[PDB]
Amino acid sequence: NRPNRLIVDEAINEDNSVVSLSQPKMDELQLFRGDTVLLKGKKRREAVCIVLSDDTCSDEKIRMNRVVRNNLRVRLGDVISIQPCPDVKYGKRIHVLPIDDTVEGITGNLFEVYLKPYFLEAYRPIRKGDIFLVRGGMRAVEFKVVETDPSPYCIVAPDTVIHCEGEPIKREDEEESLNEVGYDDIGGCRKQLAQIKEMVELPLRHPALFKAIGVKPPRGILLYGPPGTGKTLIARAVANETGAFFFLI
Amino acid sequence: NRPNRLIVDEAINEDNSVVSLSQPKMDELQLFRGDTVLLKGKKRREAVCIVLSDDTCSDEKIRMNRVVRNNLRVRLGDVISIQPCPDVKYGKRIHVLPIDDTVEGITGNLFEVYLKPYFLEAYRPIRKGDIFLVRGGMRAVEFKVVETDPSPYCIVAPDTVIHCEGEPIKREDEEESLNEVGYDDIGGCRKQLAQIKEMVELPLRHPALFKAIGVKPPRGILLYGPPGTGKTLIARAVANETGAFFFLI
Ligand SMILES: Nc1ncnc2c1ncn2[C@@H]1O[C@H](COP(=O)(O)OP(=O)(O)O)[C@@H](O)[C@H]1O
Ligand SMILES: Nc1ncnc2c1ncn2[C@@H]1O[C@H](COP(=O)(O)OP(=O)(O)O)[C@@H](O)[C@H]1O
Repeated sequence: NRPNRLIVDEAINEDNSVVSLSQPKMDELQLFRGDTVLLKGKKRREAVCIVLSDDTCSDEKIRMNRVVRNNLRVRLGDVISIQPCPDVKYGKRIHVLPIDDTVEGITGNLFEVYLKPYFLEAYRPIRKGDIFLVRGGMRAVEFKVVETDPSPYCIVAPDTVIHCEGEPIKREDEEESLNEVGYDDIGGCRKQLAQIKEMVELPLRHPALFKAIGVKPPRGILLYGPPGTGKTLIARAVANETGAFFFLI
Repeated sequence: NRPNRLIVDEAINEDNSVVSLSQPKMDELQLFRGDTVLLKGKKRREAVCIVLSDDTCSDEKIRMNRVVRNNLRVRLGDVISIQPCPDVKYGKRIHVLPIDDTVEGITGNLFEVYLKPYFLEAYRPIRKGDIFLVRGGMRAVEFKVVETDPSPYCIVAPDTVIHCEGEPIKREDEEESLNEVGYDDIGGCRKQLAQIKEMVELPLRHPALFKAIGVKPPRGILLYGPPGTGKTLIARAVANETGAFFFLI
């Protein structure tokens, strides 16, 4: 019924700001791919990402990762209004600051240890006011973008100068840290975890609905397995990805 | 990269002030052997020792013992700046006082019971301001050198007169006593102990590094074996040789 067409999903393929979108319809939004696209968040936030094709993606939903999801303050199973517009405009020398408690990881040059490989050939569109994650050297850290000269967004190429700061600042507490564990930090591809998803979807992602309708949601759940098999991950990473408050007895 | 070339290591061969140094390069420092050499400590301290050759020493590191190590306030795995200079100048009648609580071991003549065999044919170079250990008669004790006429150091021969004092004085508490147990006081040549070395090297000899890098050092370690097999030695002698504070529950 003229519905937008966007659902949010975990993305198994491993990418910084890349999206899958269904082949059974490519003509409704009609994006050739690699074309800069809108993403509508909450509260007044938006994001920009690159799109690729998957035979094994659903006609239903959209593979996207944890850095895009946290920026938008979208969650799994959520829906974000989306719109294609193809256009993108280049930008300069994007500017960068440490975010939150994390820092001290880099001594001296910090764009040699971090930036060069990731902005290399990627054309990763990078926004004012978002956080992203660079991995390497046995540590991960995130660089906020406070000031970008062109706006609202800029595609990046290595024709531009390199400005440096490197001084930390406290990130807002309302934000959900990217080190707090979530679905991707749980490995094993057991698929059993998908079973806990079906149980905790409605009760703790949709509280008000159960006062409307008589049904019985499950009160308890036992995880069992020998020690070290990830039982505390599952709870931490269900509570983190659904926004519920995790307690610990 | 023009590195000095000195590393500090346990020395299994049994010697008062003798050092092994690698054959794969003898030409870089170029010491024929038996030649007085510098050793650079910390804080402003230095030492002098005699050098010998080992097929089974590494090109990497340097066999030296616990009396030299405590003087320098070097530790195992540490590195001390070193320099050859061949020269040595003779000295007189070196002067000697008891050190720390230990004493009362010798009644009357104390250089008959102690000195004569060890300064005999050795040419042991002996420093102002260091402690060394003489063994015999079911006890061990150490004689500080407060006053030596020639300086900075003197090689000794038995053409000189013998002065005696024998009255104790408190040794500085900051010092690490030579009776406190360490690697050599652990016997058995199990080589298993080498395994505990690999575990406790980085965590407790290099604390600041683990706040820089994400890794998990081991929190607990179980030693097990029937009683009397040296389990309390291992802990005492890991804590003593690494400088960590030993607690006891
Ligand atoms: N299946 C898994 N996938 C990814 N990481 C795991 C897995 N199992 C364990 N880990 C890692 O090892 C630890 C497992 O300990 P824990 O979460 O206490 O498991 P349990 O609750 O079963 O004792 C976690 O900190 C996690 O980082
Ligand atoms: N392998 C060994 N090498 C040298 N000395 C040992 C050894 N095992 C025991 N000893 C000596 O005997 C005692 C062993 O007792 P202890 O250290 O309490 O061992 P455990 O902790 O296994 O009971 C130590 O005081 C030590 O002096």
